[PDB]
Amino acid sequence: SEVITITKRNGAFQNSSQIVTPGELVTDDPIWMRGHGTYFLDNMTYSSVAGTVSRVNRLLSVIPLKGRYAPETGDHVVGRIAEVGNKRWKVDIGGKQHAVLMLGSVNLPGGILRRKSESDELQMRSFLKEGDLLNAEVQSLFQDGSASLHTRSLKYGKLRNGMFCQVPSSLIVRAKNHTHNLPGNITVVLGVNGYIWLRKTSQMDLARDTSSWQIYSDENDPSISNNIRQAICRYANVIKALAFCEIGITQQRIVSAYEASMVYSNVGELIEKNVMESIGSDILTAEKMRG
Amino acid sequence: FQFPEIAYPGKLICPQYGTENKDGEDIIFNYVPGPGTKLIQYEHNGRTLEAITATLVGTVRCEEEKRRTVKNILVSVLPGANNDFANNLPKEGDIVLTRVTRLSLQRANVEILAVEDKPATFSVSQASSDLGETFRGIIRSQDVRSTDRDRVKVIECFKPGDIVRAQVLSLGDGTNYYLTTARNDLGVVFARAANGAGGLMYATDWQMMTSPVTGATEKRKCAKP
Amino acid sequence: MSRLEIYSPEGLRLDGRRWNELRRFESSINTHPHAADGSSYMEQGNNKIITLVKGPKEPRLKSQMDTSKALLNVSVNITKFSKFERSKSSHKNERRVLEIQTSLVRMFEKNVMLNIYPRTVIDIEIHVLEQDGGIMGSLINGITLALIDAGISMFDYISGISVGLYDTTPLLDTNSLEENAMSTVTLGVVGKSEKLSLLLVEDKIPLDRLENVLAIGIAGAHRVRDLMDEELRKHAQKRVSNAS
Amino acid sequence: FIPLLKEKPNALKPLSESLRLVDDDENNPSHYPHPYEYEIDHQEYSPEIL
Amino acid sequence: DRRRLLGPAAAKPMAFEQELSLHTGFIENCNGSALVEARSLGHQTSLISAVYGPRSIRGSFTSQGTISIQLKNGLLEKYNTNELKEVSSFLMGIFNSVVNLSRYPKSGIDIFVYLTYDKDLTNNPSQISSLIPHCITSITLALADAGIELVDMAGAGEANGTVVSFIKNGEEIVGFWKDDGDDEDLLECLDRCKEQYNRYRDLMISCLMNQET
Amino acid sequence: HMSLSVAEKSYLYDSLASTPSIRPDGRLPHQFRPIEIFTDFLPSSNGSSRIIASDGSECIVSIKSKVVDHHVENELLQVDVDIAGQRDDALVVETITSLLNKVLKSGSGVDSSKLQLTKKYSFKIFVDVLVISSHSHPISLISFAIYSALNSTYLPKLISAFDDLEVEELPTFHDYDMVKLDINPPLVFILAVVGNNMLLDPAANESEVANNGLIISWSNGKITSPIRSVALNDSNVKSFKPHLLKQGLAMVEKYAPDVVRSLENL
Repeated sequence: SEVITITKRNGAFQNSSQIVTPGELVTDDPIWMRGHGTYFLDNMTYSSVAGTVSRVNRLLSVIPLKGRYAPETGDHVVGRIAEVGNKRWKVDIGGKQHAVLMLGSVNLPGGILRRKSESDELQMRSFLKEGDLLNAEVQSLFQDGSASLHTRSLKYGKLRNGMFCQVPSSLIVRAKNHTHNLPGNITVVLGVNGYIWLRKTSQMDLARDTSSWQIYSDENDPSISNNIRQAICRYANVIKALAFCEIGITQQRIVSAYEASMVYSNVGELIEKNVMESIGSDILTAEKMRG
Repeated sequence: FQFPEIAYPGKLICPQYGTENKDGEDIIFNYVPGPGTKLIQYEHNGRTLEAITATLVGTVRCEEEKRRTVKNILVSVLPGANNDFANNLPKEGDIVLTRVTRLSLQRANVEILAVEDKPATFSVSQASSDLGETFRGIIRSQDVRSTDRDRVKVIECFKPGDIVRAQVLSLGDGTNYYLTTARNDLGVVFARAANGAGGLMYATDWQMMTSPVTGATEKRKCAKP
Repeated sequence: MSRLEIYSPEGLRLDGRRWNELRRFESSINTHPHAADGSSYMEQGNNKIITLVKGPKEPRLKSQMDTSKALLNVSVNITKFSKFERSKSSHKNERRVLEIQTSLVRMFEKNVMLNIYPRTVIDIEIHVLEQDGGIMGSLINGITLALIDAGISMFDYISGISVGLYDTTPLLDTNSLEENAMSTVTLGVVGKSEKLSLLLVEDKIPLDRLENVLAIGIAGAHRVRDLMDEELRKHAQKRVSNAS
Repeated sequence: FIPLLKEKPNALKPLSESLRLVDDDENNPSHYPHPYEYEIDHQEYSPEIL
Repeated sequence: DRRRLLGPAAAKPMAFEQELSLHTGFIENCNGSALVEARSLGHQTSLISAVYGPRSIRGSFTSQGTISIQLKNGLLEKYNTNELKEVSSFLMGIFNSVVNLSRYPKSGIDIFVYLTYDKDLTNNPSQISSLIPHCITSITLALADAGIELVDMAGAGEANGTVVSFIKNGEEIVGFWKDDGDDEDLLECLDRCKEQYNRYRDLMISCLMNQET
Repeated sequence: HMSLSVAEKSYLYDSLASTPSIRPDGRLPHQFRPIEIFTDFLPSSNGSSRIIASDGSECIVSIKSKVVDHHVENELLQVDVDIAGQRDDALVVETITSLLNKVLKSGSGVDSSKLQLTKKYSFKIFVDVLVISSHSHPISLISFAIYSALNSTYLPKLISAFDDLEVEELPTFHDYDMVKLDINPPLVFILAVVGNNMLLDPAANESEVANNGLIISWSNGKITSPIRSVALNDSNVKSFKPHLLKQGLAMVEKYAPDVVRSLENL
């Protein structure tokens, strides 16, 4: 395994509270209000998916074991523009449909000083261009469930000075804040949709713990040290490691894993399976004896 | 004289900056890229270097355009019948000859054929009209004429097949350019009776087009010679 | 050169099975997480099928977009090495295959409301790695499993089965030899019901036989449906144990 | 805004516990907490409407 | 076949000093064209390159140009369609470095190379590798004739089945094609093809000067 | 394949184009990503393999045999490449198909003697490739799978005499008994050129910002043809110094046996 680690296997294509089954009946009480994951016929309520039965008040629903991430109103998400059309962008978030943006839902350079122009709707590509990453908040929701985004804040906007990585959205939950400062002078942006942005800590992040013309520039910080770059790589690998073990990603978990991973000299050692599994396992056991 | 008169694509012409000694003072010549030239980077012996390099096979022409003096020289390459003219592209303020493709109620979309040059001469954009590769443009109902901008009957202004000389206010989106025929020298130039079925018609009044052959008169938006 | 029969007086078939035995069934969920939203690997006998469900997601062309329902697409890739004798040509454009794809679509259009994912597309990619009779029934089971793994809402299971007929009595779950020997009936069964989503008869079948043959298939499909529930629930128990 | 509520019939949480002051979040400014928030989230609907 | 006339389907087919000639701008159907004819020994190659562009793509958001190259069999049906696609992929890997793509945003340049003929003589008691430097020569001429901006003149050479394309006066490499032949010919092929490059380069530059004049 | 913003790509280039090159992951310029390989799962075929990458890239190879007259059948080993949800015709498919067939020619990188049955008949080997998923140039991925498959292939054993010129016996094979296909499958390595650095096993994001790339074959403990330079992307393709080409060949020449050693385990 000096150059490549090749795991082999022969003769096989691959290797290796009430129970719920399809055609199963959950209840026969007609008083219940049937929610998602269910369907009914008179008194009988059946399950439409494979998951666990959920009872909140009078609302019976079945929570699926798997599925697409769902946008709730007020979520902090990170998305990459998919398309530019008309007076809006459609930004990939990672859901069933592309995110929706309205030219009136973004903030122009120079701001309040700036005067309204009818040329903005024809020059949207100078602000958001296909492929660009950005912070955004789910402002509203459409009838089908699609999300309308907005970046009307200094906290939100185009992303730079870092690298992108993604984990299953189930491993990232809602919180008071999703932007966090970590040791090594780097900052993480944990989108609820599972899209994660790791960048060099800016002044904005520092201020929170305590230029309006260049908020859409593709240019990065001309002075980014190798120590920050090698920190980003390490934070990236440990996040992927937490994701590999189905471990919920939290700011505490990330920093804990980052310092625990210091055992391994080379950062590239964190990509191996046994290393990832142990790092995640060490975090769970650490929370065991600390809790 | 220092730089070759004619340069093939890939031939070095002149470095980034230049200077000379005259009248007991240093005159700074600032070399800037132009049509046919491209500023690129070349490194020799581990040394980085930027110099103006021609990208088209042509004779080379320079022209000045704007205590201690100050200067600016424009370096370009001109080829030297068939004409290609790619550098030419519809930009805000330019005049463009278009042809009406379809008529709607609130607007009128066309396609760009040729673009007027600067001091008449024109630059013909060669494209297939039976594909859709030709640049498309849209003339708004408010951009038809300065007189009564609110209510304008588009049927009595343009017509499918009629040639319209207009000026592009803005690029718009990838689909439609913005076209205005508000001024006097803009409007329907060449047109025929009955969507092209009849004879040729000429422009008399600004809002009236007549045909001195069959005596037919159709309402158009005409320009001024 | 050889010769063979169908059903011996000893009640034994060419492969050794009796008249009413299902082949070995193995089922597998979440096999390709990084390639699809839902995935299933089916092993029904020597049959080996990879099923990928990609969606619901944005259509690649706005021209093909429905604002009332999701677009459901199914592409079956029967590989050139699925049989013993490698096929020289591709089977993709084959009229027999287009009918199969069309048939499967018609079946599940009535089984998923497909009214809750408007302006989206559900793409179902299938790869048949190995074939040995009853490939249509196995295709049905693979899609049903993969769709459920993707968390895509549907009204019920759709189980597929293969029927073999000799003389008076049909043989459950036919292989290629039996399929070659005798006419077969492919049945699409919805849930635990008696309602058929798919009824497929391509060869000659006495009219007396069908009522009884259908009865055997429905009973067998119920067993198959029960196994599938066990297969996923068992996996969940196993996965939970692994987590613990 | 200070709720004008002085009694709380059909309560699952004390009016006491309901009237309280919470320190502002750096992310979000502090606000008085609706007094029946808990009741709305955890009280059971009559069988009949359903 | 309901598209063309293939004739009877029950029938069967038949069963049995470097010199250059350059000409450009002889086709009025496209924006740029080129003719390349080379004769060495008993082996000769004549191919035609046609360039169409740059033409605007509707709805395209690409900040640079897009090159597409396709080789065709003009007369003799020899080279496999699979192999033609491979060379095409190789050729595009070359001119994407040569062509100044930043000049043509939201646009695309289509390049058609017709291999009308190649003549091969073999004595009796790879193959397409020898044509590659001629395809590069043709395209570079057709692009320069069309008006497409090229960062440098692209040229190549073939030595013992080892093709390597050069720019910036042989100082760097824009393409490398090695098939079969013999090992340890790394240094030799790089020197032999560099001579072929410089030779093909000067004739290419002179060609434009001649026709352009 | 992967879509990245202008900012992300530049950062990646800075990370990788640095003199002490750093992978975004943290790998070294010669370290491969972990892969999983399954073999002998298709009983219907003579040989089979399945390779899974770390990014979910998956490839399945099948090996089937057929008795042919080697006097009329020139090519004794045919490689076929496919991708579900992908048209067969596509430029990438045919190029890889053409490339792979050259890598595994009868008299180039394969001992075709082991396929010979009699004076007149030999075994034609059909190598069918199925790429389920891939996020970069799958040429090296397919190569590893073909290798694994060809090293676990079992062909029927001949019974009749091996002289069709005189006695001319019809080719008959003994039942049950089979002989393992002893052969030396070549490997195909792909490299990325970012500035003056060369990377083994380029990731998706790495390939997007690369200036160029190399496809280098490997057989019998030495570099062999086909050797092809390749544009991993089409927006950042630049010419490269000859020393880089010689560096790449040297890099493969020293790290390949390590790969083969980890791959040669039965």
